[PDB]
Amino acid sequence: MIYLRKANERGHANHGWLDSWHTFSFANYYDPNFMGFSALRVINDDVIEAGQGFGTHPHKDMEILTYVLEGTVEHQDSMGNKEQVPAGEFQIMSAGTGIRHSEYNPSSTERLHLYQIWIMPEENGITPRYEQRRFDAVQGKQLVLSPDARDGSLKVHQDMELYRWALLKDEQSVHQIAAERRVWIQVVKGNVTINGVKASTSDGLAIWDEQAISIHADSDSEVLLFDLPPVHHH
Repeated sequence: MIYLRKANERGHANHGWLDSWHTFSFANYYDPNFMGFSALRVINDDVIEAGQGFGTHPHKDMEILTYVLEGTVEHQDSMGNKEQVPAGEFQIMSAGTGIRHSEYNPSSTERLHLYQIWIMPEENGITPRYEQRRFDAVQGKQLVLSPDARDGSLKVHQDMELYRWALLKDEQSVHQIAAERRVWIQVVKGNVTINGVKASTSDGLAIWDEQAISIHADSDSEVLLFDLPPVHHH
């Protein structure tokens, strides 16, 4: 089973200050097939105007991950947590029992482009936490999130692993995967072929009932590989 979630068929809302593409049903947007893939519930491709952002709002039981692609984002939460995340970096927050936060573009002249990812925690009512990490760039398979925070990855309260995979043109690799585990691949940029399916910038791929993920880069690319726990008519 392999399904392509085309970039142009994503939900879309443009409020001027924010332009967002939704991979899965979000708020008032509903997609009968893409309701949420395993523990992966939200993937919003957001572009925010200089000086704008999301005012303070509450969250409960949910792991919120942010990946900045361009510009800078300023985080503030119902705590003392203040932080600026530049392009290329990640940040993660566990809403746990409850929490409020805001995110805005501190630049007074440059836009902000980021991915807002929501992961359902396998454990509910945990304690609120905020972490940020600066990984050292390097063309390879880098671990970003892990249940145990192994190999320099950030901890995530869910039986899932997230990799940032940078591939040069004509490069190729493989990722095992056992049991009834599922995989979501989001192409941040570039053109790749995965298990016989071509995908380009902003495309997503749902895969399951497979034991190996074969990836070939048709051009320099970068993908996020979500290795999700076992569990729509694609």
